[PDB]
Amino acid sequence: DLADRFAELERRYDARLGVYVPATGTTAAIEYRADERFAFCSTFKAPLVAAVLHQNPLTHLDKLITYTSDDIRSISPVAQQHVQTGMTIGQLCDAAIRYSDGTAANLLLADLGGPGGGTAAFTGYLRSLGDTVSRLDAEEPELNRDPPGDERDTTTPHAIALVLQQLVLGNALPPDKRALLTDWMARNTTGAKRIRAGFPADWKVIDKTGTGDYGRANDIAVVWSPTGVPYVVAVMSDRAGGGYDAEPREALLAEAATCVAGVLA
Ligand SMILES: CO/N=C(\C(=O)N[C@@H]1C(=O)N2C(C(=O)O)=C(CSc3nc(=O)c(=O)[nH]n3C)CS[C@H]12)c1csc(N)n1
Repeated sequence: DLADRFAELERRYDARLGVYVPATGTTAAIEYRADERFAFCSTFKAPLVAAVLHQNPLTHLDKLITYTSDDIRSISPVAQQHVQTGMTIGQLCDAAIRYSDGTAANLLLADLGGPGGGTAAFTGYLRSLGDTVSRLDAEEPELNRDPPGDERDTTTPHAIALVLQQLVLGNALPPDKRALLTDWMARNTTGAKRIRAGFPADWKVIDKTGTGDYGRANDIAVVWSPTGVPYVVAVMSDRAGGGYDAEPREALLAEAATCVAGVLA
């Protein structure tokens, strides 16, 4: 009945819903439109932070990066206060994940591929995880403005949920580096009304949101249950048929998260 419930969500919210839950030894593969392309939006900041962690030692997180206020071309709540202080790489990893700081990710792309090779290097790191489907072609602010049907700056629920299963549950990131990535998204202050809102209180949730034009609202997440069985949940949606200013529906992802909680009892 999962398909009949997920299509009702699309009928009631006027949007396209895509979900993917990787199979386990116990659970099966919960998939709805999981192989169609949705915009990354801010969801790419979580594997971009891990890209900085893999390519650099822990001593690199304390490197002072000096940016200007003219480098602030995107919604960047944390980089707005440290215009003259600069910020260490570990602090921009905190901003790009916990607060989805746009300027953080932009200079995070610079530290990875240089002034003009950041998006290609972030895409190459996803290839190193086995993800040959996702692609990042624009930086902030343009990666959230691509027209519907455009393949640029897109991933799939299947692709990004597989990637996060290697980031949080896999052995792509070493223990100590994995511990700070798991701590960063578990401190996130952007996804309270999304996947968290769909799973009960004694279920542990760690997530990274994404929101953009054409009613885009995403939230990639790994959920933990009271017994401890881990699950990766990827809820991506958009409301293309409403214009660039179509309002995203945060209750949509919560409802989809309630449905995947009902099959994970
Ligand atoms: C050019 O960039 N345009 C953006 C944009 O910066 N997108 C990013 C993205 O995915 N972001 C996220 C997030 O973490 O998910 C969000 C959504 S989370 C959120 N935080 C708050 O503090 C709050 O009061 N309300 N909400 C909803 C902010 S924008 C950034 C945008 C956002 S909505 C829209 N029409 N455009």
